[PDB]
Amino acid sequence: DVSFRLSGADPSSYGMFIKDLRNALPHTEKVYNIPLLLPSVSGAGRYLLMHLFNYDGNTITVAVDVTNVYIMGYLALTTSYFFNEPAADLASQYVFRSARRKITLPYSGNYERLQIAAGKPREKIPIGLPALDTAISTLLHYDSTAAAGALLVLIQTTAEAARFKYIEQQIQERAYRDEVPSSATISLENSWSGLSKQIQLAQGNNGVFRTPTVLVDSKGNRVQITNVTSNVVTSNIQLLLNTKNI
Ligand SMILES: Nc1ccn([C@@H]2O[C@H](COP(=O)(O)OP(=O)(O)O)[C@@H](O)[C@H]2O)c(=O)n1
Ligand SMILES: *[C@@H]1O[C@H](CO)[C@@H](O)[C@H](O)[C@H]1NC(C)=O
Repeated sequence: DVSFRLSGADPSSYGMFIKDLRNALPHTEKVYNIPLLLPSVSGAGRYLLMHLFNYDGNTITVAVDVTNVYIMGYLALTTSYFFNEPAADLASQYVFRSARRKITLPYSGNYERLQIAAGKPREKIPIGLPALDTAISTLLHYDSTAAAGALLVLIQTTAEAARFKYIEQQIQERAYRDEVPSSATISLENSWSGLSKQIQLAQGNNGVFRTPTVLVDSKGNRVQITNVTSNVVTSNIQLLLNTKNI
């Protein structure tokens, strides 16, 4: 398991968390020096438990699918909650079985559905360490509309930061003041699958992508990534979704 406490948190302790989260995900190969997540993992070992504590010391445990860094659900006191999707229903066979009751949330976990439920796109939802503390707090008691927003924060500040050093840095810069994500951050989130695929297809193609990936950069300019020499590949991306899952 991995843990993160908001009480006393700073950029360093957050970076240690995100490093622990990355290191907890299994891999047997690197591709261009980036860990390649596994095609599949059977049974319970498929799910990492993240223990998150708000500033007051209250806690939820979040279940994460180690093949794709997808959050499946969470435990808050004696109630478990899972996304309304088959992968989460499967996860509920393995994690938090000791919950006194299990609630299926009224949406799946993908960004489009969560934004619909929350009533706003994630361009408009501030993220940061304060936002994470609020998210955890919200998730402690069921409210499905409030939870959608909370989960959009939680996904970005855990999984998406594990995937991209740039995103991890963006949260660090919001350690004490929330701010909506940069467009670059949004772009990288949306491109993770595509990037992961193209980096893998590059291996038998002399480091060249079969299909260019369009990102937004730090300055809000849209740019094409065509090969493994790009800083998105050498510096930024930390985890690859296996092509078998794409
Ligand atoms: N059950 C789920 C589903 C998605 N997600 C997250 O949402 C991201 C986007 O999934 P997607 O590409 O299907 O989202 P949409 O923009 O298509 O709605 C994933 O890469 C995960 O970071 C999650 O944490 N748990
Ligand atoms: C490869 O990417 C680098 C870095 O972005 C770029 O300057 C170069 O023009 C690209 N070359 C090819 C052959 O795709």
